[PDB]
Amino acid sequence: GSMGVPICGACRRPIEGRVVNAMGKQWHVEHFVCAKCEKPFLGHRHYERKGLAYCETHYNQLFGDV
Ligand SMILES: [Zn+2]
Ligand SMILES: [Zn+2]
Repeated sequence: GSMGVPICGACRRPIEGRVVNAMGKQWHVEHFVCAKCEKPFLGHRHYERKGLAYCETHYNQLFGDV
């Protein structure tokens, strides 16, 4: 009877549908958002920076590998 459920690092709640593995954790596909505007990537692409998510523009606005 070992555990068997991811937990959204956003609300620390047991996820149960589609999980997002980021920050070396798990996030509700609905709570995984940019770390600057909070825009969830339900079905979009996200960007990571310093260990934090960022939209395509905020990530870049924040850095953009440049
Ligand atoms: Zn969550
Ligand atoms: Zn953003």
